[PDB]
Amino acid sequence: SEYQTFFNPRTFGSGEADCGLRPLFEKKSLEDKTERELLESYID
Amino acid sequence: IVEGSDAEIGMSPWQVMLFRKSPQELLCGASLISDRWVLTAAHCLLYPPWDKNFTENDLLVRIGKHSRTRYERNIEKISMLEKIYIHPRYNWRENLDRDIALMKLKKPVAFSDYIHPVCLPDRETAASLLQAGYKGRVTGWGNLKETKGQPSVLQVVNLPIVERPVCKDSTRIRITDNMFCAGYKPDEGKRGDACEGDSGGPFVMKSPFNNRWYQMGIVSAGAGCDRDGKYGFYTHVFRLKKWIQKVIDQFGGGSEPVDPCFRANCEYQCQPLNQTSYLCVCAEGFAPIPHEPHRCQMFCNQTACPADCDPNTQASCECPEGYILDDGFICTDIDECENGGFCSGVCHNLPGTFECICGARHIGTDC
Ligand SMILES: *[C@@H]1O[C@H](CO)[C@@H](O[C@@H]2O[C@H](CO[C@@H]3O[C@H](CO)[C@@H](O)[C@H](O)[C@@H]3O)[C@@H](O[C@H]3O[C@H](CO)[C@@H](O[C@@H]4O[C@H](CO)[C@@H](O[C@@H]5O[C@H](CO)[C@@H](O[C@@H]6O[C@H](CO)[C@@H](O)[C@H](O)[C@H]6NC(C)=O)[C@H](O)[C@@H]5O)[C@H](O)[C@@H]4O)[C@H](O)[C@@H]3O)[C@H](O)[C@@H]2O)[C@H](O)[C@H]1NC(C)=O
Ligand SMILES: *C[C@@](*)(O)[C@H](CCCNC(N)=[NH2+])NC(=O)[C@@H]1CCCN1C(=O)[C@H](N)Cc1ccccc1
Ligand SMILES: *[C@@H]1O[C@H](CO)[C@@H](O)[C@H](O)[C@H]1NC(C)=O
Ligand SMILES: *[C@@H]1O[C@H](CO)[C@@H](O)[C@H](O)[C@H]1NC(C)=O
Ligand SMILES: [K+]
Ligand code: NA
Repeated sequence: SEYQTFFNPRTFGSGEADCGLRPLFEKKSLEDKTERELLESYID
Repeated sequence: IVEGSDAEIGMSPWQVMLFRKSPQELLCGASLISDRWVLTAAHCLLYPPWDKNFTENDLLVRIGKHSRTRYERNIEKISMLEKIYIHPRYNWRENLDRDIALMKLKKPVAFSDYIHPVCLPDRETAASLLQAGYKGRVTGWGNLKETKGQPSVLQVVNLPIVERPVCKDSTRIRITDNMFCAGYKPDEGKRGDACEGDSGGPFVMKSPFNNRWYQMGIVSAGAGCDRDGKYGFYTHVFRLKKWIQKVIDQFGGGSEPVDPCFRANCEYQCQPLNQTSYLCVCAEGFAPIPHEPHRCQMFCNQTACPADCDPNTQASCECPEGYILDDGFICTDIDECENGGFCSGVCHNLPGTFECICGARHIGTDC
């Protein structure tokens, strides 16, 4: 998941680098039930 | 959310509930972007036509929530606000142009399986994904219909972006580039929308390039909910990144008759004790303010207490300090130790407050 940071953690605090990855999904290689729906809208 | 469904547990761990203290009530959605910063809509905080103008002490931020109403002990976390920042060109008179606000938390929040921040998009992620017919996702605890129409659990729906000419021709309000709109069209035969109370929550898109969720918008406005040929409007996050950057850079580095009662001026009630002296007394479930004994306030020794809602009302609920509303119209104590944020030392919780043993012992204070 290549993500460059934009903010300074001195002011932003922590979290940026691992943003957007869900503990109960992405971090376990699981999909939510409707996640795919969104993927397919790009395939269009 | 109209025509959405129950969110799975852990599905939107960046979802933030804004919670008014007095009275105790859901105010809005918001989103978590780091351990210190929360994003939301400016009209949630400030909208003079509805006499809305909140300062920081008026609100709570509840994170990791799923149930609308249960106080989710050992899962949700409550954060207080250090400061609020509303966009200085926020146009509430006309448009809700730049319906955006930042909220800095007193202390960093502990992340967990349920609490975890969302990404903000860069120029390219925005460019590529913000395109008609691509779908994002919206979540919130708001109304289930335009016309209880309240969900017991966080709702979710996925909605396609709509192209400007159509958004534009759907409403007489001047649409700006700081907005976009989303939702199905009448002939598409699916339906869905944000509704009142979902404001401030994120519109998110999973990037197919790096598999991360990015907040592309903020639930902002619409006409009714789920109307045919009408479309919900969202604050265009990327467009306003300029400003986000600027506030975070600037402010982010932090963390005669004979009657003894004649004289009295009691807030609620006077009671005579002697013929020569009185006592200010208080309604059931209340007590005088220890240093301000002519004035009165809610009180609880215990782990839970009934809420003082307004009698004929079925709501308008107050709780004592250090308690929060809960299922059954009840105030339950907050556990400031499980929560974190209140005590660096060794913490013992207490009903209405806590004990912090600093390394001298503090009641309701840190070090
Ligand atoms: C109906 O009627 C009445 C009418 O008003 C009403 O209210 C009364 O209220 C008081 C409560 O006290 C007040 O509290 C309110 C807050 O609500 C506050 O506004 C106000 O300021 C008062 O504090 C009741 O009285 C109670 O209070 C006193 C004291 O709190 C208490 O007993 C006293 O104990 C003292 C010792 O602890 C004792 O005095 C000591 O004497 C020795 C020897 O002289 C001294 O020793 C040395 O002295 C030298 C100086 O010479 C110093 O150099 C040394 O250093 C001293 N030694 C030391 C060790 O320091 C001591 O210094 C002391 O002086 C004193 O004699 C008392 O016995 C008393 O027992 C009560 O608890 C009233 O009773 C009454 O209720 C009612 O409320 C109304 N109706 C109802 C239903 O209640
Ligand atoms: C503040 C939010 O809870 C709420 C979200 C509504 C989303 N609706 C749909 N269909 N997706 N926003 C509002 O209620 C805003 C705030 C002030 C009034 N308002 C409106 O959306 C009006 N219905 C229209 C409007 C009024 C004034 C300025 C702009 C738009
Ligand atoms: C909002 O409330 C504060 C606090 O009293 C006040 O200073 C300010 O003028 C108010 N602003 C608006 C726009 O109503
Ligand atoms: C809290 O309750 C205890 C006993 O349950 C009581 O004695 C005490 O006075 C209470 N607090 C107040 C301010 O009345
Ligand atoms: K407590
Ligand atoms: Na619609």
